[PDB]
Amino acid sequence: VIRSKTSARYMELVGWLVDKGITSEKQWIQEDQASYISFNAASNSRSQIKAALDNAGKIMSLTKTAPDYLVGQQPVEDISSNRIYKILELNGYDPQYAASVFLGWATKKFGKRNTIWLFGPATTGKTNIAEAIAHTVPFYGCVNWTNENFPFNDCVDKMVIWWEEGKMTAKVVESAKAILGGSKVRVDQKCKSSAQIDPTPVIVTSNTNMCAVIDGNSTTFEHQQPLQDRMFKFELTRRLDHDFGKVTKQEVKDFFRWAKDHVVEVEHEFYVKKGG
Amino acid sequence: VIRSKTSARYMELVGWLVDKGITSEKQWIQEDQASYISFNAASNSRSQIKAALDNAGKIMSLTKTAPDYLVGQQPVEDISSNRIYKILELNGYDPQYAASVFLGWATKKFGKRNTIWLFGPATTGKTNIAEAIAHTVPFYGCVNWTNENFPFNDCVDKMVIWWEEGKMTAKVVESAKAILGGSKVRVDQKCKSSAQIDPTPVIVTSNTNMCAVIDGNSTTFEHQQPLQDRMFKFELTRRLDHDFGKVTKQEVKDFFRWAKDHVVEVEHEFYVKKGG
Amino acid sequence: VIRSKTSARYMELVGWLVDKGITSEKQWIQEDQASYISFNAASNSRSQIKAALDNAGKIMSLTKTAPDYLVGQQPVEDISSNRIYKILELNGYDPQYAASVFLGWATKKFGKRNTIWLFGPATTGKTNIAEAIAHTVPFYGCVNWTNENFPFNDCVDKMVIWWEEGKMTAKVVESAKAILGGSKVRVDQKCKSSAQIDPTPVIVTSNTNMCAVIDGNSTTFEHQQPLQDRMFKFELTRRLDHDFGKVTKQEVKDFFRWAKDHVVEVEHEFYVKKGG
Amino acid sequence: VIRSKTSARYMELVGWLVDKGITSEKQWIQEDQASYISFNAASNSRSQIKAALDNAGKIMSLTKTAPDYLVGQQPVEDISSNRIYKILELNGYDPQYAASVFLGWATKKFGKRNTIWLFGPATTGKTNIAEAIAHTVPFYGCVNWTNENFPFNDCVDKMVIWWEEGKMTAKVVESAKAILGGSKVRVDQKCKSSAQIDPTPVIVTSNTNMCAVIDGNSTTFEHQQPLQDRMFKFELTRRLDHDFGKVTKQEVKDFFRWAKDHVVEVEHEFYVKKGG
Amino acid sequence: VIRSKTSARYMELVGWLVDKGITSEKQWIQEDQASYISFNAASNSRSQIKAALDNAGKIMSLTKTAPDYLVGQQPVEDISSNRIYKILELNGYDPQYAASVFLGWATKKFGKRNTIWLFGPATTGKTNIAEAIAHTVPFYGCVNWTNENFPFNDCVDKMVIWWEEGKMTAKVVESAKAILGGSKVRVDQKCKSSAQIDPTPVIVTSNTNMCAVIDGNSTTFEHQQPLQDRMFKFELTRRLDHDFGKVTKQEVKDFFRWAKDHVVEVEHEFYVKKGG
Amino acid sequence: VIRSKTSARYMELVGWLVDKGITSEKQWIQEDQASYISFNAASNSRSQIKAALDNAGKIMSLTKTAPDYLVGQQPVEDISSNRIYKILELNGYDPQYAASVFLGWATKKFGKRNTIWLFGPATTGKTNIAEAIAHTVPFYGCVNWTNENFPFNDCVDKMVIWWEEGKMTAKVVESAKAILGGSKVRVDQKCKSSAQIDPTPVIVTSNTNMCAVIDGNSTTFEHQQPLQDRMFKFELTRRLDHDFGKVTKQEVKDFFRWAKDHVVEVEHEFYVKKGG
DNA sequence: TTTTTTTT
Repeated sequence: VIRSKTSARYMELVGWLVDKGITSEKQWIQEDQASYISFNAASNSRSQIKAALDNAGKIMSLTKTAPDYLVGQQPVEDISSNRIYKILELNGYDPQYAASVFLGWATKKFGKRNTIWLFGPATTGKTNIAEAIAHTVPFYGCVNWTNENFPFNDCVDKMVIWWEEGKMTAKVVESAKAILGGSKVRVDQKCKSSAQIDPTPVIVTSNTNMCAVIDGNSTTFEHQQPLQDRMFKFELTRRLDHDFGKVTKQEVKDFFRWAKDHVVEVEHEFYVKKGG
Repeated sequence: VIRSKTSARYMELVGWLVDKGITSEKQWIQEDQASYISFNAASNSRSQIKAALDNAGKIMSLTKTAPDYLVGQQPVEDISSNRIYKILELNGYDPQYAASVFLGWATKKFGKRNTIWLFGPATTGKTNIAEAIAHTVPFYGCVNWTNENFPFNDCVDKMVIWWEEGKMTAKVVESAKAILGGSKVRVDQKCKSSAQIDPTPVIVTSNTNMCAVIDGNSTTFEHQQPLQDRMFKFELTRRLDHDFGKVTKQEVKDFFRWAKDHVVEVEHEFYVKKGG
Repeated sequence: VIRSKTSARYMELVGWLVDKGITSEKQWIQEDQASYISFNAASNSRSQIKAALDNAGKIMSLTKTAPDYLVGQQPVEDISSNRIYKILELNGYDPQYAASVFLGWATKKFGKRNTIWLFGPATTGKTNIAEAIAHTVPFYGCVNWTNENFPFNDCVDKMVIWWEEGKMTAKVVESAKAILGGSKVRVDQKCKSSAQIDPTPVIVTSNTNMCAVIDGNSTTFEHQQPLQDRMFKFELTRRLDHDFGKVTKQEVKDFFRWAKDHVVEVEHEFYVKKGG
Repeated sequence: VIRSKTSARYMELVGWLVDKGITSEKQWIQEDQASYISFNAASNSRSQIKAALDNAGKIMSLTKTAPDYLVGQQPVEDISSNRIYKILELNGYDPQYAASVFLGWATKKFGKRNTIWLFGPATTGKTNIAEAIAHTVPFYGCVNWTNENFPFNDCVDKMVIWWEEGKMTAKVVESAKAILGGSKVRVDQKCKSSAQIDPTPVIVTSNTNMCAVIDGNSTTFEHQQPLQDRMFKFELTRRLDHDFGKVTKQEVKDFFRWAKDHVVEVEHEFYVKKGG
Repeated sequence: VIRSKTSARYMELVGWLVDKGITSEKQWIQEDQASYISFNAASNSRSQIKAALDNAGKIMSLTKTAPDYLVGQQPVEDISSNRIYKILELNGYDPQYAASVFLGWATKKFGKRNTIWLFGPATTGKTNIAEAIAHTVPFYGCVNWTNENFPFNDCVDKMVIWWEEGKMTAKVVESAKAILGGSKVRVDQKCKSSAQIDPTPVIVTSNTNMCAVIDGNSTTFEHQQPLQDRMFKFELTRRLDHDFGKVTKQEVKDFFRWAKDHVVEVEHEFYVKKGG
Repeated sequence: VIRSKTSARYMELVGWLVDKGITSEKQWIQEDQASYISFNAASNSRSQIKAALDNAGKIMSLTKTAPDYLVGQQPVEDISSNRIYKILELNGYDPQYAASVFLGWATKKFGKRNTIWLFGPATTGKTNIAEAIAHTVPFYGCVNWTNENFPFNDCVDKMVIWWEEGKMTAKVVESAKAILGGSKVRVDQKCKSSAQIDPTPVIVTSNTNMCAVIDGNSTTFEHQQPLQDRMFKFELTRRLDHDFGKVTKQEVKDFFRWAKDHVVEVEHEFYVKKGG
């Protein structure tokens, strides 16, 4: 367009911002507080940095998918060096079956039933694994319960989505059913801000059974069949011992590589048994 | 008049975006992220791109009709190759009658009876058709229930409208009744804004009874006669097998071509039977 | 006043917009596609365009009124060949009496008793007639029900206001009574703003009995006599089928001229008699 | 201090607009639409006209009040010329006592007891008198019940305030009690906007019973004693003649002159006696 | 730091503001409308005046405390010259004891017990004394029910804050409890704002019963024990007289000077006896 | 990176602001209003100071932690000067055990159980200890129970969080559970603003029971294992002396130094025993 | 050649 001096400066800034992959303020701060202060002083407003971060995020989300961030360069081929393996084996779940299920969920094998739901207390190997998976992926969104006008504000073009425990009201049942269906749909934000959402893997980190439509005090089961047909079931109950947690990304990468190296065709089974 | 460099660059950008048919954000990104970064480095503000997108959308909405870029140019001459045709055959609906109904709905043959209802659960053959309809239209409006102010925050003169079910208050019911009548009504956007909504075809993907008005604990349906008189229906409850899925745009193009080719007289039948 | 260079250009632009008849964006785009190009070559801000539109609308509303152009010179040349006359004779009301009542409503001979009321079944098709009447008038407003903050946003210093269907709460009922009660008064328009209101005709499109003040769940009757003491009682019963509404801008002016050519004395009768 | 050209032109325009004492815009339009269009074309600072109107209103509200502007030019001495005496004669109220009470309320004789309570719908003609007095005073305010955050947004540093009919809630009882006391109280608007309101005369234009403490669902009368002791009473019910009303400023000036010519000492009396 | 023309200009403006104690708009208007108009015509963007007013307010709040605005320059040493003295002695309380209690409360001697329970309706004259105290010092706070959720919008960076009568529901009960405890806390303002409230002198006035914890629909006394533990008791009941009110600031200044002159060691007594 | 005069000035200002650590703007004002006015004169906008405070807070929250502002320099070896020692001696809590527990909680050692729960009435003196702890830490946040839409407004990017007394409503129970888990969660702010919160310790300062989930009208005792095992138990009910509060930071520093001098092995234990 | 803010 202009390719003058300011254009070249902004181009080199975008290059130095996207060469390593930084979309948060703290990341760029820890990378180079010096350049951060220099850019903050060499600008009257704070909209240019926000636009650059948004462009970098859109580029890293459209060009790079999700399984590319789960590739393994060197497997470990061990069963005792991974805590998640022992966690899934203590509940009777098959390792190869769970690996194939995770591979099909991450790479979107089915599409319609792309929803992972858990049952049991969150302090028995749930919140720690969720935090580890959210830290392993550079982009992650969560559906909180604090915002009442729009609970889907922190999930705008993300690689993975998290759904905490909570009996959703009837005003968001259709929205949740359309989000879990897996389709790039257009949703607003608050005021003059509409954006599209691409099919992305979701994980329901709930504690109880949210399939029943529970609105305050009304317990209806009119949408139980579509909810059961659009989601899976991964119920497990086991007292996970303390002095653990905080799963590193190395074990996650190793398990993802083991799942990618062993592809097993899994049929449409809702009630996943505890065999293996 | 002045025809400075800014107006020339704006005209060049308009020509470049209309030469391929890109009036969004992610499409232009995937097309030429390099050119997008160059344009963002050129202009220092963020209102120029907004005005460009606004006038481009206005031109695309106030020029040619939707079927002009939705109809096909090659028939299929088959009934088992397309997934939508197989679904319509298994549902009992006549292919020629459904094609004539779709042709009359797209070209606004009736005007007042511009409603496509989907009675029954959505996970019974409706998901694939809904996905194909949503992916066929480039720019369409949606009515989400997450907005607690205006249900049409993304319907600023679009091609087709997507509708969802749920708890319907009096305001949204009156808005739907005014929209179904086909009238460009000037209504406020959200806050300190207003727009003139143009009569556009709508598609409802309900699950239960959409004619009933349910609000918390109040169930009213006294005005069901005008609602059922100013709307159509398409009840279907056939199971949709897995494996195959995700209908693209070629099937919709072939269906529109077959509808435009074979001309079938459209009747005023509200309660459509399951024969043909 | 200062007499500069931009003032003459702004005056010429205002005169060109007034002579061409451009008050919003729909006609602004439908007139010529080079208007946006000329604007971009001249300046680069939508605030100037919005101010031009605002002052042009203010000039058109202050200099001339609605009956100044609603009654043309070309008559109808046929009393029977008229859709409005046809539906009026089908409803059973008096033609000359209704014409004189409409004439008194247009000139506001009563002040506090000048409000059009439409009551009856929805099978006749009053929505299409209301849409046609609203489209034949360039300056018109409607009561918005989606937001309870500022329900009177499009009817700011307009010529004719339109109402929706159903009931409303007391907070908006009082404002409606103050507006249609024949009293030039100012009220909050937008965010931290105010706008005056002149006794202008209001058309209620409520097909049900709006005299029952229902505040969402409690049905009251203390605001029924003063509500009915501000407009004439109207009640029509007729069942139609198809082919109704969507009239041109010439038949309305022909009917207006035919009604003006026949002046009938009207007293202060509440319910309009169906004799004649 | 600065003494420039733009400041001199702004001061000249301010003096020209305050020379006649007009704070509206329609008067200036009807006077010289040409000069109005010239000033609109010469005003492109989107802040100069706002500051001009702000300082003009501040000068109009800081110099003289409103009742002093309602002084009579010549005494008429005729009970048939003033149309406001017929209502008092029909209702049996004392004309001289009511005139003295109104004169004491306008000149702030009692100080705290400076509020008149009304009782009557549109049939009594109180709304017409209120509209006439509001049109007589060049600047007034009205309480709107449509606002939810701040209902007194259109009543900040005014001359005379009107109270619309409506059951007060718990969120406005304290505000009304603080306003009735008369004090320069600082209150916020809607978002990042605060102002200090001066003790200003208010008057209630309620149609039904308002003194009864009806807060949502709580009906009490314990808080009625302060409202009865902080204001007088003026309840009357009498139907109008044959579309009688339309009072200008000459009648108000004549009434004020007649009240000033014959001043009657009025003590702290709540229930006004009848006789005249 | 460059010492330019605008620098010296706004420095002289801030000096003139802090020399006379002007922090609002009407004060500066009455001080010098000429300079106000000159400054409004000099700069177009209205922000330099608000910044100067905020700086002057912060300077007056940081340099000058609350007791510095209460002590006078000439004592009177008389009991038959102050109206508040007669008001407090009509019940039977001791003047010197109440003066010493007020002096200890204004100096924040206790800290935790910084609230005095004042029982009595509007007939006791609490509103007049509250208005006199609020007008004596240019910085005051009023806990009125005008605001929605956060009524402490005009209490931040102030001195004396007077409460109002109102059944506080489950909204700001915990905030008030933390405020009366004598501890600064960073709390949010109205919306999209936050500020650190410091232990400021507060006086709670209850016309009816406010000590009971009325949370929505539950009337419990769980939070009442610390309430009565961190506050005293001062009940007064006396009917006011006619032609009395509007206490000047000089009376309160002389009262505070006499209180600072003669001091009395105040211990800890809840049920204050009516003697002395 | 350009490195100009304004950039160097902003860099030196940031250096002079973060050389000692400044939180809000009132601290910098009271420190050097001279240089504050100099900086206000060097510029014109009011965003440079905001950006300076923002980056200073970001640096203080990212680089520095919490124990860095909690460690002391030399123990004082006293048993009567400290108040927490007397509190734990009168209640029966173990000195070294509680010291090691607090040291492990402040230095983030447990991870999953990095919280502290308090129980008992507020009349014993917990408010003074909470104020002292909040003053010992520079950056801290509190749960504002006023705004029901988002009570965690001031709890974004803080070293420690405080939880006031209030019922655990189901709309915030899930957010509180996610906060207790300890994960950098991305949540919205107030309007069109989102931020990522890092695992920060929280301290409950309630006086009622937090086991049974009470939502004002409903009560549930089902989901309680995670929220009951993700915290400890430190209750106290012994009342201290009268007017005994306002603790400085020297006592806290001495206690932290004494705890660091003698470290006791901390183990996972909910119901703490009394043995010291 | 110089700039603007939203809900029960």
